Amino acid sequence: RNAFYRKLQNFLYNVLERPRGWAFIYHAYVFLLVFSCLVLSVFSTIKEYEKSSEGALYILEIVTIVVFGVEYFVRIWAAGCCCRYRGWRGRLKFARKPFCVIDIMVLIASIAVLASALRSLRFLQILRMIRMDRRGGTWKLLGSVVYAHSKELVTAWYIGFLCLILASFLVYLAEKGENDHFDTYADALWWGLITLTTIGYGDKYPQTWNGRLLAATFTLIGVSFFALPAGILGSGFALKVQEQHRQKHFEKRRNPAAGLIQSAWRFYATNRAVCVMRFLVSKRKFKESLRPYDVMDVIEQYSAGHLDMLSRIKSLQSRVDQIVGR
Amino acid sequence: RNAFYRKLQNFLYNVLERPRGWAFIYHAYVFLLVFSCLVLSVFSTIKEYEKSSEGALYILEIVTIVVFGVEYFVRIWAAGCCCRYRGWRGRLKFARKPFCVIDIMVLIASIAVLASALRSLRFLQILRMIRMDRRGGTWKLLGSVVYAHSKELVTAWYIGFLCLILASFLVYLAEKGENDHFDTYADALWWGLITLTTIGYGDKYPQTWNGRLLAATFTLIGVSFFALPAGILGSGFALKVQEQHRQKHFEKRRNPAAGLIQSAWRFYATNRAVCVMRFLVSKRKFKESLRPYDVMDVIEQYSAGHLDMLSRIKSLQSRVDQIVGR
Amino acid sequence: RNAFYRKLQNFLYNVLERPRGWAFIYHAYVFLLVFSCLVLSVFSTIKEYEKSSEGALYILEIVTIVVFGVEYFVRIWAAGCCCRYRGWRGRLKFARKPFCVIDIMVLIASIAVLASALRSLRFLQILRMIRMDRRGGTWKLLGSVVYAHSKELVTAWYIGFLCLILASFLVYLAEKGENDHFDTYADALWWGLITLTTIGYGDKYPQTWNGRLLAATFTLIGVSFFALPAGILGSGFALKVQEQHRQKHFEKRRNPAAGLIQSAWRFYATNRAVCVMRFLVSKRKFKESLRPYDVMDVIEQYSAGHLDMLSRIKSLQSRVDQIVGR
Amino acid sequence: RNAFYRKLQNFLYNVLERPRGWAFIYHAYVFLLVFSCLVLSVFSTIKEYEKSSEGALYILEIVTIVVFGVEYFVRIWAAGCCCRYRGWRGRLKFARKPFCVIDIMVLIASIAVLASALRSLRFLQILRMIRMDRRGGTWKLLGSVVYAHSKELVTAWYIGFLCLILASFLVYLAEKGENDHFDTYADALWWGLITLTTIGYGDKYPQTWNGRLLAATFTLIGVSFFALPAGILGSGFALKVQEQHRQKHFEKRRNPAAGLIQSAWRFYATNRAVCVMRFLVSKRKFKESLRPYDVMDVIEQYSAGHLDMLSRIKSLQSRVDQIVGR
Amino acid sequence: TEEQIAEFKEAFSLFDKDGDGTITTKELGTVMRSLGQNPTEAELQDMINEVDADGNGTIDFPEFLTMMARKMKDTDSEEEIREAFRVFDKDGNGYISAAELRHVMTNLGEKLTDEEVDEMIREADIDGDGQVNYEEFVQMMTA
Amino acid sequence: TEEQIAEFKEAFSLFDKDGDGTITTKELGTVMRSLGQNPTEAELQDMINEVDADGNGTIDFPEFLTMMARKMKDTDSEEEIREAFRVFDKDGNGYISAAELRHVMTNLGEKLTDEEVDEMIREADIDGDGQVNYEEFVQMMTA
Amino acid sequence: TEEQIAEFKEAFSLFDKDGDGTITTKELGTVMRSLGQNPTEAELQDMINEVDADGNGTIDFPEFLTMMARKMKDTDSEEEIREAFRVFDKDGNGYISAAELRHVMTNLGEKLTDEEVDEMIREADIDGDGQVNYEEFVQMMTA
Amino acid sequence: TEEQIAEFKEAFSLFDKDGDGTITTKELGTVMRSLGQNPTEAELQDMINEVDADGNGTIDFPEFLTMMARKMKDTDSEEEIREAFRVFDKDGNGYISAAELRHVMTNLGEKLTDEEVDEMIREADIDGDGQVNYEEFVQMMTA
Ligand SMILES: C=C(C)[C@@H]1CCC(C)=C[C@H]1c1c(O)cc(CCCCC)cc1O
Ligand SMILES: C=C(C)[C@@H]1CCC(C)=C[C@H]1c1c(O)cc(CCCCC)cc1O
Ligand SMILES: C=C(C)[C@@H]1CCC(C)=C[C@H]1c1c(O)cc(CCCCC)cc1O
Ligand SMILES: C=C(C)[C@@H]1CCC(C)=C[C@H]1c1c(O)cc(CCCCC)cc1O
Ligand SMILES: C=C(C)[C@@H]1CCC(C)=C[C@H]1c1c(O)cc(CCCCC)cc1O
Ligand SMILES: C=C(C)[C@@H]1CCC(C)=C[C@H]1c1c(O)cc(CCCCC)cc1O
Ligand SMILES: C=C(C)[C@@H]1CCC(C)=C[C@H]1c1c(O)cc(CCCCC)cc1O
Repeated sequence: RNAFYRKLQNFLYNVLERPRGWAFIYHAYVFLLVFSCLVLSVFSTIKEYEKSSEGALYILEIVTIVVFGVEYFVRIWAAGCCCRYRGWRGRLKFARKPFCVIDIMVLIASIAVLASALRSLRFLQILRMIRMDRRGGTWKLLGSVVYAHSKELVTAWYIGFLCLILASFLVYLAEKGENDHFDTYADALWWGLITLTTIGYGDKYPQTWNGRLLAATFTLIGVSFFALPAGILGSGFALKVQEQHRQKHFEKRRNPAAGLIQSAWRFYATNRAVCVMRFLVSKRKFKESLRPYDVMDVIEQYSAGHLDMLSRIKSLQSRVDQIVGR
Repeated sequence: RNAFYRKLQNFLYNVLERPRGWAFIYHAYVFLLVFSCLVLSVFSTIKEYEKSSEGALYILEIVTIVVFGVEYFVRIWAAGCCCRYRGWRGRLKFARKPFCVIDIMVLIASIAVLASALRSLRFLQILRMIRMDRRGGTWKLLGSVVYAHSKELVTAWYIGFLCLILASFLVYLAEKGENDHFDTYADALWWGLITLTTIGYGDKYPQTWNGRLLAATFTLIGVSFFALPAGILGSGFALKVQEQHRQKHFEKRRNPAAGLIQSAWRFYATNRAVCVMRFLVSKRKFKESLRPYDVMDVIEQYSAGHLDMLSRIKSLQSRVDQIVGR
Repeated sequence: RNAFYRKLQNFLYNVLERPRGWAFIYHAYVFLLVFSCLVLSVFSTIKEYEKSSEGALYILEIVTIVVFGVEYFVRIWAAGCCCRYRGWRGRLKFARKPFCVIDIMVLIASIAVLASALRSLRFLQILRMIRMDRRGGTWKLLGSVVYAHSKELVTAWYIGFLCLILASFLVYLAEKGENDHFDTYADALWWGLITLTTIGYGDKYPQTWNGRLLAATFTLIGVSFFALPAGILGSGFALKVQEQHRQKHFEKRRNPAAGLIQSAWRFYATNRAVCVMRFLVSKRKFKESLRPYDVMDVIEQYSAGHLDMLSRIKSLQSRVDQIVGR
Repeated sequence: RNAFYRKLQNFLYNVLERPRGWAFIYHAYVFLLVFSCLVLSVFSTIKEYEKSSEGALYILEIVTIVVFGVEYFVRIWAAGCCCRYRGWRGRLKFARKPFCVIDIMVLIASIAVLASALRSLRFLQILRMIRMDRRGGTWKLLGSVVYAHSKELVTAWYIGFLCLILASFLVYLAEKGENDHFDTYADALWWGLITLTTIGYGDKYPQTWNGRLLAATFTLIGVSFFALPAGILGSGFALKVQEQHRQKHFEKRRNPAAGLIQSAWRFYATNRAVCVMRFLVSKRKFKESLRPYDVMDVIEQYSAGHLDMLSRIKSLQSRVDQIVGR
Repeated sequence: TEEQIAEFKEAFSLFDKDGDGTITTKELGTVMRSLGQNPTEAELQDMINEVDADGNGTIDFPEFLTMMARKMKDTDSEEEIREAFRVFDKDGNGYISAAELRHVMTNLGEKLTDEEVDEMIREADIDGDGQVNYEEFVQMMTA
Repeated sequence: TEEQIAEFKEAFSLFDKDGDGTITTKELGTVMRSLGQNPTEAELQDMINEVDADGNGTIDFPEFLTMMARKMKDTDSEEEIREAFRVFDKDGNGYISAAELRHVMTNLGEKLTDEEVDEMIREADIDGDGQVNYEEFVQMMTA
Repeated sequence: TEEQIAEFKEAFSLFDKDGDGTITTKELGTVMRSLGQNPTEAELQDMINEVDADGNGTIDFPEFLTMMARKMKDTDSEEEIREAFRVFDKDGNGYISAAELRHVMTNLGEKLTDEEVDEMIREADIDGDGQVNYEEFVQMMTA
Repeated sequence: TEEQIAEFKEAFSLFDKDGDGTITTKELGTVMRSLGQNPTEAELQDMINEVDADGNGTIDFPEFLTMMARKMKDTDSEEEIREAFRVFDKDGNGYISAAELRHVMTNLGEKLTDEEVDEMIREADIDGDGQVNYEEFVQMMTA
């Protein structure tokens, strides 16, 4: 059953590691489980329901222990599919992966906690919550979209901060005496931040009509400047998704790769100028196909087609001229 | 008048079922009607206006019964236009449609209620409000746009939740003693959720300056992370609408369909390899026209044009070479 | 000086009617003026500053009357530039324009008011504020963008309304007894609307922990559904602006127009089948240039180029075949 | 070491003036420094921490003095890289730059303040904060995006203002008597502005059920109209960034420039019709490459290719016709 | 009238060379080539699409009479020519300058002989102001 | 059956001119050209991939028998034909008018002879209402 | 001057082969082909619109003299050449390296003979630092 | 070594037919055509760009020796080979099936003779599992 064993091992590795479809459902389950623990912790804080919260939390934590331990061991076993993790040394290197190290250490620390330990339990719960990512994908995506719009976010922050400072100062001037809310410029700054973000507690609000007019005038644009980052990032995310959907179809990374591997094999077997030159050529084509993944490839295709057709027309001209001479 | 009868029946079916233009106006009317009922129910809750609210609601409910009954019977009668619903069995199957079943059962339940029944009346009103969709179109559209951006929404939720947890914890630490609002970490979590969403009741707000500084620092990014989903989904919806408008014009689904039907007829009449293989080919063209509905078709068109042109140029080269040899 | 007189008249007509550049500055001035009046009216309401507000408002109103009267007469005079408004009958028809009628009638009503008249003054001020549009451009733009996204706005409203109703009902159930805020389902509906819009007065908020948990769970998605329309419309507006900028350059409406005018003149002079057929053809080209104004024209251009090149290649094939036969 | 000296001078000029990569890190540092000073000023306002805040602020201000002075002198020295600023007169002109003048004058004013001077210190701190831009880049970007969408923002403002006025008036009518919040129409206007922006202090809110219904009906659309500008500008910023990313690759500004410089040199050496006309032609090509930077260039490329191919086909037709005659 | 129908029949016979009452595109192309200009395949396909009222690629004589019955006023073609003129009215004042008018007539779209544009300046310029109008001009063509 | 396999072998030998059991694109092109129509490189290659179940560019006799084994009902080709007819059902009522049907057959897609469309009107029009149905029709082709 | 006008008239007669004062595109093409380089229809048409100040496709002698009245300083072409040089100034320091300069001259845009780039290096190297400037250089060309 | 430099000089002389030490693209094209297949203009220009380290369109002998000095391990081309194999690794398990491997070698990119792919299946398949690995394989090519 070695074939069936290998099939099962590959399926387990795929579901535990990067999944594609219904495999994600499993993760959801475990995620909910760990999420549940987190929620129960919060409930343990309320003294009204602390007893029942802790009673459920103990068994939920032990269940988390069992699930995470079995998942970790299954992941270690299923790491054999990839070549880089084979045998004692290979699987030891696999356990050397940062997230596998995090998983094993959190498992052991939680086990020890089972054997004021509550704070450690809460910290471990949040630690597993953050480890749920397992790849940094969310952070990578957010950082990419933010850095792409770094100039826009910076200008939004700069102008919004200037608006906040100026509006807070003017309202403070208009409300310094006739209102205890704006006793100090720090209070006015707190008010300005709370309003321009549109949180608006109501603990501080202008009461003098001059202050009200100034606050109206400034918030009317400050709220927009403060809401700008949300819109900028949302539009950036949507455009990134749309372009990913469009680029999902082209699949123009195939021929350069085959050429690259063939040329590398030929040059390796050579051991000459043509072989090495062609290897460099094929690597060049490989990476030049890697980069664009966009409409620049299409413009390159138009340029190639047009220049080729022009060359064929020049050949036509030569042929017709020579025929006329004949 | 069978021709006029059939024309009227088709018009009724079109207006009752999927309409296109001014037919929608009728739906608006009925929608308003049912909506009005819902509103009156709410007004019946206010003890100040309960008597008049119920007095109007009785007649409005009877009117709703009349309208829905006549509409249901007219829909059943007009279902004859489509072939699938003809005769006793055909119309029985039409009534087997899930939304027709819902309509008939809600009608029957409401009339029975007419003959603490108020709660059943409210539930039936909301039931007809939800049934007003009649197709799941809104749910389908929302699900499509959400699933398209599933990664973006998930990262937004993950980072926003981490920001919520961290900000609530830090503000709780900075306000645990000197403020009764943040008595328990659950209270701090409630505060964090209310502010980061920018609802900001003001029932809980930081009062210690350390708490105020921490809340400012964290909300300044938390509000953006919490507003992200709205912007992401709005941009996704707008882009989907724009691409639908663009794709509304191409109309490149005609020739493959004609080829498919013609080849299917030919293969049916065959009863051979050529006809069956051409039927498969025409089906292939049909589906391959079905899929793209986007610029990928245009890139395919460029590829086809370029390869055909190159073939013609090769033919030219052969001809000119042979003429030179001639 | 009739030439200079006509130049000045055309300049006045352009600045008063649809302007392009710095002409708009003039409008801003007058707009500010009328806007100022509106503001003063509000200030007249505050009894603390009623006397000074009214004292300034009388002068500002007389100034508004002077400015609007002189502007109206200058507009009537400058209407002579267009052919449709020439002479007694032409200028009478020009005054028949709906906004000119509104302007003259508001001017007359205001002067009469000058000779509880305050309410009429406020209504006239808001009337001139709305008339400031003079074309319906803002309403036309908003309606266009809304109707383009009608399906998306409708689904957003439907799902957000369902979320509002359900969340309000559940919070009402969880807070009916232990909180006087949610005394009646109408109060819960008011709370739900105020929170899901993120206005969050704080006059009503959940206080029972079950109510708080339910409110958190529901608002976390309700706020997004309620903020959706803003994002959808913002993205639609931005995309419309971007496509307008792109389409501003093509200017492919020239040759069809020249052909249309030439063919119309030829057919008029004919008084035959060729002339009328060409007139219809040129009108067809005119409208077909009118419609696309988008990338569909570009795809049509690709199709035309490809089919023409195919025809030339077929001629090539015929020529080479005949040469081979020769 | 003059070569190394010049390399260091150019590196210093690049990092101080427009940087590209890790040079920005330095700016961040100095920015934080100045920002820190600003924050300390706010802390000096709180009487609870005024003493420590001032004690740290004096040191931080002296540190800012040192850093800005050394940076200014290093910038003046490194200005030698550019040709326009060489020698006494060149560097004097460099100091004539508006931001260099601002820097030197703020440095001197701060030095003098070191030797109620607190207000001057705060104003100087905000002055250096604003001078941190050093180029107007943020203002330029915001103005560009705003002016591009001027029509959209104006319609949003107009419709939102009409909604604000109407909703405030109707709620005032429905709440004039039975609520002291809406004592005067100015109070109702303040309420309307605070809610439609979704700031929602809660200091004023409708309490009569007619007022609550009217407020619900109007805010349901007013909040969207007020949030529109944020979404419009966010989408505009995202689209601008996307188009900048796309246009970053084409790099089609090279050949026209080389032609322009070569033709200018030829025309200068001429001292004739051909050279001057070619100089004008090359300038024309230079600016015509400058303008599009968009897909209009691509449509021009398609037009050029198609017309060229058609010309080649006409030559083909002439050749084949003459061969047939031969 | 009887003579009107007779001349329409003569025109159709000259057009429909086949004589079966089913006029084809090639006949129109050939007769037009006789008239002087070469029509394109797309031009003729649009022509047949416009004239045809049945959808079989040929026009019967009654259809030809019906399309001939449409006069300048009857066709209600006013909006199209007005909007075309506004497209040319680069100033938008309701009048078009003689220089630009002649340049467009003789250099844009279908280049038009100097005789036709001379006739335009002759007839349309009732006022002779150079800023020749097009609304009254198109109105008198409609009449 | 034995005769069925014999006739399939005869057809394959006619197709696979080489006789080695590896039918190629050129053989399909030549045989179809014999049948009357010229096939394109894209057409023939797509034919080959659709028929092929191994991925070497040639089809063995067992694969040929397997593809012949699929009948109209077995292939479950219903959805495609129904949706194509709906695409043609410009009214969407479930019936297609005779005029539009004949126009599409004789003027769209693959040009179909008047005989085939005549056979369609003959067989599909069980009720003879002119508004021929495409559901019972496809049901009878499936059966 | 009188001799200036005489030589300009000689140049125009050489250009305007017709001699009617209406220089056409074909005349420029032919005379400059005699000068050596092959033009394009777009090239010569752009030439004509750039030189034309009337809008009829032909240039009269007064227009030719007027366009020749624009000297290097008068044309105010400073900004264009400065921005082009900045475009080449990949470092942006205000000086362009000699190697890159020669490479661009002899390998980019219009292929310029080694003699012209040699003249550039000769005249522009007032300081002879290799990192030739393009501001003082363009300044002396302006002067 | 001395013999290594001698054989490099022989190869360069066979390549640089001119013998002036400035190898041109045409010489590469001619010698390669001698080797059997035709190079394209873009192919050769990319080749010269990759090999050239000066920027004049010709390669001197020291540059040729320098580019020959780069070994498979020295070039550090590992990442490219691994990512290409992953691109082919449709399953991504670290191993590539023999059938897909041979199909890709003999049917994709540069058509590769059956001998080369046979050599791959021979040398690379140390374990002979059919699911041949590409990581250890590229390691041994690197070594
Ligand atoms: C630079 C921003 C953000 C724009 C443009 C400049 C001005 C005039 C307003 C901003 C703005 C609002 O801040 C709010 C609205 C909504 C209606 C406001 C009711 C008076 C529109 C609106 O354009
Ligand atoms: C670290 C973040 C995310 C932001 C952005 C970067 C900077 C330098 C500070 C944070 C920040 C505050 O933490 C506080 C304020 C205003 C003070 C509020 C009044 C008590 C502004 C302010 O941008
Ligand atoms: C990761 C997000 C969401 C961005 C980028 C990181 C930082 C510096 C801030 C966020 C942000 C705000 O959260 C708010 C504003 C508006 C003005 C704030 C006034 C200090 C701008 C602004 O870029
Ligand atoms: C089911 C929805 C829609 C959301 C998203 C998915 C998850 C697992 C829970 C919901 C949710 C809460 O229901 C509550 C909180 C915070 C607790 C609030 C403090 C009382 C976060 C939180 O994401
Ligand atoms: C259907 C909507 C609107 C999405 C998708 C479904 C779910 C899981 C949440 C919505 C949503 C939020 O409503 C809010 C956030 C911000 C962080 C929330 C903190 C727990 C993200 C976030 O995806
Ligand atoms: C006319 C507008 C613009 C909206 C949208 C269309 C519909 C039918 C009603 C309006 C509206 C309310 O006027 C009130 C509610 C909830 C009641 C609030 C609780 C007192 C929802 C609600 O959609
Ligand atoms: C002109 C705008 C802004 C649209 C279109 C007209 C109407 C019906 C509503 C607006 C709108 C909301 O203002 C709010 C929602 C969210 C749910 C509201 C709950 C009743 C949807 C929603 O389309």
